[PDB]
Amino acid sequence: QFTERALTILTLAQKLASDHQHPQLQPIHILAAFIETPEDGSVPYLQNLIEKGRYDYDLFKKVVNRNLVRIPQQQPAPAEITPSYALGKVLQDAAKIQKQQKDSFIAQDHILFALFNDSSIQQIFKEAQVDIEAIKQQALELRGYLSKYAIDMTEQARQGK
Amino acid sequence: QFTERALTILTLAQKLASDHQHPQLQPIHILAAFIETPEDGSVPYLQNLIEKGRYDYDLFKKVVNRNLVRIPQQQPAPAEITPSYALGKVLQDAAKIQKQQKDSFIAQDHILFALFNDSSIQQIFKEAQVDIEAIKQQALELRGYLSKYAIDMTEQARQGK
Amino acid sequence: QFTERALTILTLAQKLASDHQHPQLQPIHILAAFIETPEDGSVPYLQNLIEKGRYDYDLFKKVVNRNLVRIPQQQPAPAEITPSYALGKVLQDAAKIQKQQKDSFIAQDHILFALFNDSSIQQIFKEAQVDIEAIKQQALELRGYLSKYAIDMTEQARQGKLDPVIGREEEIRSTIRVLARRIKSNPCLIGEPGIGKTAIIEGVAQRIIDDDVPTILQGAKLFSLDLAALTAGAKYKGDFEERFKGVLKEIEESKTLIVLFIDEIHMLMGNGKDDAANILKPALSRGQLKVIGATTNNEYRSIVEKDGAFERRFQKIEVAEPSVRQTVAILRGLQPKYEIHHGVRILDSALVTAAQLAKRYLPYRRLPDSALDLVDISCAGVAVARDSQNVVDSDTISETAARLTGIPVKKLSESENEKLIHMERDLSSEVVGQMDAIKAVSNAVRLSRSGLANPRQPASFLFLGLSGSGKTELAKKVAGFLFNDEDMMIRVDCSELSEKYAVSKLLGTTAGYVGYDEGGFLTNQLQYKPYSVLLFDEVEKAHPDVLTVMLQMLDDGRITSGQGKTIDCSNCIVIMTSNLGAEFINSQQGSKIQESTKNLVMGAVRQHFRPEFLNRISSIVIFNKLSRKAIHKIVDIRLKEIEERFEQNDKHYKLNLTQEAKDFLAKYGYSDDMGARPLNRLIQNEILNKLALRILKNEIKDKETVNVVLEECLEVLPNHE
Ligand SMILES: Nc1ncnc2c1ncn2[C@@H]1O[C@H](COP(=O)(O)OP(=O)(O)OP(O)(O)=S)[C@@H](O)[C@H]1O
Repeated sequence: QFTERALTILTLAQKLASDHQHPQLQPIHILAAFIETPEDGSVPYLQNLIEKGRYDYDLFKKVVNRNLVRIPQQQPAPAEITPSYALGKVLQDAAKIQKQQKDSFIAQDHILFALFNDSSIQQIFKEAQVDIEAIKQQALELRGYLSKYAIDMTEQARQGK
Repeated sequence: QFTERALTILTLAQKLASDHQHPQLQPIHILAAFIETPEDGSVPYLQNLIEKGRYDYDLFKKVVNRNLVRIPQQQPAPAEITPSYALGKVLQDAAKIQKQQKDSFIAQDHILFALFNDSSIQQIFKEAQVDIEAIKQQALELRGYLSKYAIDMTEQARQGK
Repeated sequence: QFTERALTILTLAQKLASDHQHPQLQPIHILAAFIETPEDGSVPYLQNLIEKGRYDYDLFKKVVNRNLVRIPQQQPAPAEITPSYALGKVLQDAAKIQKQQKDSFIAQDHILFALFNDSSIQQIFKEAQVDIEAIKQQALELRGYLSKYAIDMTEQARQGKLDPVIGREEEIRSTIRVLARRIKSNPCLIGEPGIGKTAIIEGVAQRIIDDDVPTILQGAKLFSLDLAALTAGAKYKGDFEERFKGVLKEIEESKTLIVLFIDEIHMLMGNGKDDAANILKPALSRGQLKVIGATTNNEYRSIVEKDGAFERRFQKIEVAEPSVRQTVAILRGLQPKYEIHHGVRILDSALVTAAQLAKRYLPYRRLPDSALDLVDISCAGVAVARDSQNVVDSDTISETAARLTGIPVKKLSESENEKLIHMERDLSSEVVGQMDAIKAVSNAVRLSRSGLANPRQPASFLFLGLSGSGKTELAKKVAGFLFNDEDMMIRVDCSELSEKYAVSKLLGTTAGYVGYDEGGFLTNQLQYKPYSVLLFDEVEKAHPDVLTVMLQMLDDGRITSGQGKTIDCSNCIVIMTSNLGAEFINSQQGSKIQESTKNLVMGAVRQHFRPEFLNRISSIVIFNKLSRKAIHKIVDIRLKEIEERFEQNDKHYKLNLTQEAKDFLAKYGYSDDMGARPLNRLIQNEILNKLALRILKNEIKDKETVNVVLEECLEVLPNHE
């Protein structure tokens, strides 16, 4: 199954479908799940594959928002019907990745990868997260962050203070 | 009657009617009052119910600014003039909300709901405030920390007691 | 590149082709390797990726046997011509699989996979899909297991991560004797932290690495168990058993002599027991499940008290610290590691002295580590300083230790000068006469500095004489010169006594009773400050129970505490005082200390002060009477210091005291029966009182004079403006 890091993202994605009162969860809600809040350790958004891949993650968030506002309905009672076949495929793909990696659980790293395989921006010069090969180049730096638990005294010193 | 926050906003709204030399205070000025300035601490604008809901705070602002331009600018004698019947209604509705919410002073938040209900930015490039579900959820999620753990002695002092 | 298992399967493919007289090697021959043996344990044949996956192993068995029969019999010379591109590709794909799987060696499963991925039944007689996912599932559930539970010390040792240890051969053999038991498979190392318990476990690993192990254990491997998988790896209530029980069962059989070990076995008692991993283990103790633990003696005590069960399985193995010489032997074994670690040379004498240094100055640390710290610290010291060298024995070590442990005593001076050559002068400059007290101070320190003073005893002197003669002042001035800081002195009012004093003195409160602040004044301060000057304010009036206790510091410097530990003083100078001699000082028979008279005093002191104390004390010191000649120096000394201590020089004096003022003091504040103390009364009663008034009246703007009246008076700068 999924571990807590992946479940957080997945939970957020479903929550976002309900935050937008939409009947189904779409790839866009997951991309929105990737970019929730400005918490650095979030590989899906800030200390990410995107910056390392030389992309602007806030610009990407603008892309995501531009797509979120295009959701055809926000009707209350119709909301929360399904996770969608579209994401059935993605989550199934995540399982395929687990097999490829011999991994007993799906991490945010895997769920990112799986969506990325099925993600898109309908843009030629996509401002999207860097394509899959780079995703692997940087995702593979993970497993095989401290700022969540500590203050970087050295950095504060670099900044005076 | 009004909270310090509501008073700040209404002071600003009335101020804006005189700053832009408008014939009357309108819902637009209150929206503009909420957009005091893009301060990081700007609860009704940068951290608001729309940005965390459906639409970009920067674009919302630009619409409001266009509306401030569209409302005619006049000489100091015709400038400002009145709070307007429009807001007599919005603010009284905000008062109704206070009763619904069991709160003795008018919250700027209640003004946001009453205000938003009257307004409607129906651009194809909609900036119309995300409707009530997103607005209310985000409103309910405002702060919700220190007061669960403390007595605000300084407000108490303002309220006597 | 390959595991032994992978090499076996490939090798069998090749040799089976030779045995079956077959030309070029085909996928068929690797499949032949897969079905080479009836053993079910052979994953390639019965407990298969096929059989437990999707298809009947017999389907595959017959594919291969049919094909082996089908391939015609060749001359033995070509029977195995080449792997060609066919097996080349399978082996290369097995390597691609390693890359995908992040596996450091080719597994027999990678060969099973790669072959299966390429292969297809060549004939209509049998059909089966290459069910890649089924074969991966079954491969993943087998063999790979300890990387999820415990750290493989033995292989890491094969990889050079082991630190070889020496001098513990019996202790290592003891673990072997216990591990060699048939029923009671569980040893535990018990001792002081820093004693070498982990080191012994690694010693066992060394024994394993060199294959110096009895058959029962000959194939053994060591794995570090606990805290991670046993605690961090837990979210659910059954997680104390999930993974844990799993690994216990995974290691019971076949996979060589797996021995797990616990470095921090203290946890395994359970917080209130409740089988927090702790009971399941011993519950299964009737067989296999060989584990060696490690705990300190007090942790042992605690896990015993908090459990009562693991102890029936675990053998208590006592670990003693090595002697200094033995410690040096390990230091020598470790020396090149340190030279390499830091890039510095180390002298054998560095090691020798480090060990004896530690025994002398590091009572709270065990020799193995203490000596090593002196070495590794010194080396690190140099490594940092290396921007400039090598480690030089006592030179580097004495300095290094003093910097961290305190005790500058061992550094030796850049010039001994004021540092105990001219010290008698310097002491006589601060205080007047009483040269023997001065000599005692210097000698105390000189013997300490030279490493000559009997190491078991702090310098200790009792100072007899009339109060006001400078007995406290001396002690304070000693601290002055000792630390270049007169406030570093420790001073206790030893006269504040009755029997109800435990904790106020070094004895401390006793654990088990209210209050856990113990001997703060002495015990805590002594623990913190390795040396000082300890002044006892009139031992003459101290209760004898305390004096008897103080004796223990006085000599045989060991010090106990109610905490259950000791302090053990060494380098603190102790100073005891008494005025008994005042009964003889007041004879006024010369400024010098008289023979017989001084003996009557010391005799009487023994009568009124346990001689047992005085039979250990370095010496009794007697003060000179402060004759006017002494006063003629003292007054200047005191007026100077007194002035210097007056805040800031916004005023102060020009001090035209001359002999006239000096004599007035020598004729008016000079009480023969109260030392120089009454001169200070005179000075404040006259000089400061008038001064304060002139200051108060704002009659002084800056500086001031002393003008003899015939008494003394001061001048007016502004006229009461
Ligand atoms: N007999 C020995 N052979 C080799 N190294 C040793 C030996 N004794 C001590 N050491 C050193 O001591 C250090 C580790 O000391 P250990 O005695 O295992 O620590 P420990 O005392 O096991 O830790 P505790 O008390 O169980 S937390 C290593 O850095 C070794 O170099």
